[PDB]
Amino acid sequence: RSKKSPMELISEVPPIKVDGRIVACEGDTNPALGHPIEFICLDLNEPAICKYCGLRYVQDHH
Amino acid sequence: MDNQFIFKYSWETLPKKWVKKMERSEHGNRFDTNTDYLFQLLCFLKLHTYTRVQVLIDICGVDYPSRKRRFEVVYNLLSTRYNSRIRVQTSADEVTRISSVVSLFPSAGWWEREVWDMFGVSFINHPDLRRILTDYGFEGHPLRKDFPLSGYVQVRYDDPEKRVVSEPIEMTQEFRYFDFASPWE
Amino acid sequence: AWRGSISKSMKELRILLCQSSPASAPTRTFVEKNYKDLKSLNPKLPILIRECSGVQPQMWARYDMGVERCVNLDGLTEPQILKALENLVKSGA
Amino acid sequence: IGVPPNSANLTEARRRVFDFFRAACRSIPTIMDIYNLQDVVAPSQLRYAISAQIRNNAHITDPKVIDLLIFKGMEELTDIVDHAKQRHHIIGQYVTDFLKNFYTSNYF
Amino acid sequence: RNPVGGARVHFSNPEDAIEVFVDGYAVKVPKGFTVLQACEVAGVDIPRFCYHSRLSIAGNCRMCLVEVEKSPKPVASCAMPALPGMKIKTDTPIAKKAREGVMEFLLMNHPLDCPICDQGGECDLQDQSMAFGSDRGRFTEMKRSVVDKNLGPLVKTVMTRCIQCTRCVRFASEVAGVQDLGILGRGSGEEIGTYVEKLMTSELSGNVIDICPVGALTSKPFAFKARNWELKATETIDVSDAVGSNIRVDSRGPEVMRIIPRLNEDINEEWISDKTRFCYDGLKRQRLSDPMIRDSDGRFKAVSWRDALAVVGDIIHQVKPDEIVGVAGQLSDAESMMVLKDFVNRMGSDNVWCEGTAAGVDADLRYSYLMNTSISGLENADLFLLIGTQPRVEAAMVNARICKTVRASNAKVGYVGPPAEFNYDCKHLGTGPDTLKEIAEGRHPFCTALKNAKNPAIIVGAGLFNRTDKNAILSSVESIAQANNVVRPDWNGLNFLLQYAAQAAALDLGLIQQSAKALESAKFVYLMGADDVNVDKIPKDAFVVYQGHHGDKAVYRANVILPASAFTEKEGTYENTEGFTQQTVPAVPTVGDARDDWKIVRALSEVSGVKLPYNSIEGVRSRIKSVAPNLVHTDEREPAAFGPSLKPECKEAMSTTPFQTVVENFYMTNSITRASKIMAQCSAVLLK
Amino acid sequence: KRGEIGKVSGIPEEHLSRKVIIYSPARTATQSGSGKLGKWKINFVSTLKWENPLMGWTSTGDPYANVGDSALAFDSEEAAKSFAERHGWDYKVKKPNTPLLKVKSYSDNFKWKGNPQPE
Ligand SMILES: CCCCCCCCCCCC(=O)SCCNC(=O)CCNC(=O)[C@H](O)C(C)(C)COP(=O)(O)O
Ligand code: SF4
Ligand code: SF4
Ligand code: FES
Ligand SMILES: [Zn+2]
Repeated sequence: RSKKSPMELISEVPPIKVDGRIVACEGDTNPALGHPIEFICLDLNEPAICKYCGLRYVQDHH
Repeated sequence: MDNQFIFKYSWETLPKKWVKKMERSEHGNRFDTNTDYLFQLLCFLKLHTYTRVQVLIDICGVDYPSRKRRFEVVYNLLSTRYNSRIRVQTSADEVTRISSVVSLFPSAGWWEREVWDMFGVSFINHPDLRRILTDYGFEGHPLRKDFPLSGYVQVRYDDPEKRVVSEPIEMTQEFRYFDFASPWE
Repeated sequence: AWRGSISKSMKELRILLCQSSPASAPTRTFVEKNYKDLKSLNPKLPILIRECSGVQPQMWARYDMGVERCVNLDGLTEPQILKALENLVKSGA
Repeated sequence: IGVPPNSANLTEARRRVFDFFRAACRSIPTIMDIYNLQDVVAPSQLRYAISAQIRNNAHITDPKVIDLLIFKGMEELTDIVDHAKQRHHIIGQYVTDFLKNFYTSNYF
Repeated sequence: RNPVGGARVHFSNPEDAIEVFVDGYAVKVPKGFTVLQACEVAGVDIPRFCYHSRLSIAGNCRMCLVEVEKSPKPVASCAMPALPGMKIKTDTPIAKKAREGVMEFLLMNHPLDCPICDQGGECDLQDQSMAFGSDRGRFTEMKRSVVDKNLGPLVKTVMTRCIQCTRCVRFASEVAGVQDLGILGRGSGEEIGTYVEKLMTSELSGNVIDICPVGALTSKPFAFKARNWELKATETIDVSDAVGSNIRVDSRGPEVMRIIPRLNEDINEEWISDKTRFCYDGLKRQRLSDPMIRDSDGRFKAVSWRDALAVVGDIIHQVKPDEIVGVAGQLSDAESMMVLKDFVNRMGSDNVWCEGTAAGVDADLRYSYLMNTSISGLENADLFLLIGTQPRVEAAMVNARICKTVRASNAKVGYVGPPAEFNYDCKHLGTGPDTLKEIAEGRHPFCTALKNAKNPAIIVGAGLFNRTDKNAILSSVESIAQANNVVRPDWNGLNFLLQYAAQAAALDLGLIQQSAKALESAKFVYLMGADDVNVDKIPKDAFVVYQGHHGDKAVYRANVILPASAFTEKEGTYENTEGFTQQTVPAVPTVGDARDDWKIVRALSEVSGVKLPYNSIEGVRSRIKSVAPNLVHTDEREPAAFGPSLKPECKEAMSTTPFQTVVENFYMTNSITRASKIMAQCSAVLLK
Repeated sequence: KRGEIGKVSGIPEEHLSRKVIIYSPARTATQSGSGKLGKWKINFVSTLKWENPLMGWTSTGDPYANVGDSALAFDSEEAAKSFAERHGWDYKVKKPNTPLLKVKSYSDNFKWKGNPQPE
């Protein structure tokens, strides 16, 4: 499919569940083939969006 | 011969009035002389027994649009016998004519012609001094800091007259100059 | 007499004078003591004073159609400046 | 032959101007019959054109500037003599207002 | 050596000049001048992160460390005061390893978001890291992170990339005058924020964008639009207000990307207002590009310049020699106003004035409408008597000087007028001219405070000139000035504050309204950028011709419309409140088929059948020399010549109505900001 | 005045009458370093830059679009003035604005703030 631009296609990916105050996002599973690592403090109840990938991380606890 | 040996001997042997400015470093021995003593200095360096500079590498030219003597022609020389490299440079001007060295090194004719082509520095008693690199009818000297990179005129084919014609330049996309220079330097 | 009948003769009387005033000092002495008395009896008349340190002492006037009749007062005296204003007003009428 | 050294005084500059103009004239028929143009332009008006071009720089005072201008003149003349300049380049090269500028563009 | 950056050292005491050895080269500096400044004098540039020359000195970030021979520990050069006979050492292994050690700590917790940082190409952190830093990098463990909290529609914040240099906090506490930003927490993990939902609601609140070194605080309208290297820097002035702050327009092609303040120690002092900074958006919004003709049915149809000019020149002949009123605009260089004045005068009419409070202003002696005290000279004042001016919304960069003087010298302010919010403690004496009459009498302690205070300043706003008793109020304030002796040969206290860029130059050229009955019975109205003058006063049958670059309200009721050029693509001169004349540079090309104001007016004049002596921009400037010669001298700080004793008596009673504000929305004053998208949404949540 | 070098430069004659501005660019506000100061440049006003109606590229027809920025930098005001005078351009020098160093002390943060007198 190609009618879905990345704008409305990245929003359909459910937010990641992770424990802890911060999470490290690297993009690809291989660090060298992803983006520079991006530690994000996911303390707000809204999911924290990685600035490079656009992936959203939310805190499972609390 | 050793680089410092050329320094000492040449500075001692040379007439004192010829060399205005002279420099010693690992980059290269430099003799900055006046515009009128250049021919005599080159002749001395060509014929002297200890300093036998037989081949002229090239005649350079640097434009400094911030000093009275705007241009600076650089003569790179090489002594094949003694395995040394000396560099002689002088200062020029838009209208000042500097003596040629074609009599000493016949290969310098094309370099002098291209220096005249690029910087507009005339050479005294140079046989057949004319533009060598730029096209026919070219206006302006491209290597000056004043000359725009894209030039002043274009080239295209015009159908009403079955020939290739010239117009003032009309760039489809301007040259984007990126200013990367930063402080703390 | 003539002082009152200036508004109906011209408009926008300009006077220029230097700050240091090597030669504008007579003009400054004229304008300082002959402005309040003039404007008091001459209401609704713009008498502009522009200094621009480093300028010659002109004296301009604009009539009904915008014609302009500058009078140079570089080397005049205060009574002579007043008479220059005289002949400037009368030329307008 | 080689490039002349320089001109110390303005008399030598005027002499060089006259020599350049004379040489350009002695070279006027060869450029008339090498570009294959006989009736389109008479040789007379090219003389007036050259005279006007020379008189254009009448306000120059420095002898060195005069010398370099004359050298450029010989360079252009020699380029024209050879079959190197493009066809009919020479004839094209050698031949209120406020409202007019306002109606066209802001940069006049 | 020469001082770095051309900095000028002012020796207020020639006798006191301690001599120090910065690196073996002895230099002389006065008392004070902390070790950093001594090195600045001697041409040595020292790294700095927390030290701003405009704010209070703080000692954190430990980056400007140097070595002093008589010091065990490396000293903070930005804080340690100079002492006579110091042997400072900058290029020393101690003073170097200090810098790499400190910057390693700075970079150990910095995020790796350089490619997406809006300050990538001009970040002090990376530019100094390349020079004064170690390339290896040792930290390997997990970094920290801070969540981003929204504040303001025009300040995009990413507090992850924030070195705690507290520069923004000091700026907000000292220069801005509103205390909303602070540092919260303790130890590794301290945050900086408002701690609540509030946003930075300040007039000069956008200066935190530049003052913050790292990309923690960046402008939201300029989010990811362009990089610094692909921006042509043009140095112009501002026309949004009458302060004339120096700016630096940055453009990528035919559009303006951002406006950056330019240093000017006498006008704005490295700061600019938000209205000045974010008005660049309006220059690409709805603009007039082609001449238009009003149709029979009310439709607008674009025509050539010849057609519209022919129509205007035909209609202008039909009217009387009078009733040819022409109104200039608040955004109009001096040349254009002069050309308009000459054109109208040669038509036999003299109904020309300036847009906004020019009904009867004398404009007569150059001090009755000028800021006689220099803007930089307000720092020597010991008392301010703000009279109906409210100089927080009319002149944003004069309130900065007032607050700087109040907080530094601890002066007193006696604001009189409508209720307002101030960045500083102000004593509201009253709301109307009755308070002025009381001040001339002394029925309050403020009269004694003013009498016992030397070097006092009386600032009178331009709003008072709209009142019918302009002469009575001016006479009252002049009597207050004379009785209290605020004007002296060595110090001129009384000064007036204008509100429009094209107002001081308009009054200098001598174009003043003579009759209050104009714009009522006058048919031919030449609206030259006057976008806010009440159009209801113009009669229905007038044939109003509008000349402007933005059309908001006058465009609807306008007949034939001539598009104009904004201030970013012209060259003409603008004047300051203090009489400073400065020019503008054509940064970007004109949009559409538009010409300069003066060119259009001269073309209309030539079409109408009258000839002017000038046909080029140089000719107009020569003409100006005969009407207001000070407008052709750019770099001249000419003071006022005459005192206020030349004014005739005004015996009429003053009034009974209290003062009224002139500007309601600070973010919508001119057509440029009124048509801007960023300014509109800024004036929605930041109003209160 | 004295456009002889301009005459012999060979550049199109119509470009010899251009008005130019000579100034020293000021330090940028976004940075605190002063390593880009003291150098003078000639500013040809290359205002006209339209947009290519195929891809949005910025076209130009002014030969001096970026000469004064990419190259042609002078170490002093006198050199730039002499250069513009030699090439016969109607220059207009703009003097730069320099910061004024003032006595600033750390102790000024902590003032007695007077005496709590009744007011
Ligand atoms: C087909 C043609 C081939 C060649 C084409 C070349 C066309 C351009 C020719 C070269 C253009 C130049 O500027 S090269 C020659 C430039 N030389 C000068 O301009 C001299 C300055 N003028 C004077 O000395 C006197 O005024 C003078 C007018 C001579 C007499 O007037 P008087 O005696 O009262 O003094
Ligand atoms: S603030 Fe500077 S160092 Fe930090 S990410 Fe942005 S450009 Fe890089
Ligand atoms: S937000 Fe900016 S100015 Fe404030 S402390 Fe952080 S880096 Fe410094
Ligand atoms: S810059 Fe001086 S300690 Fe931070
Ligand atoms: Zn990611």
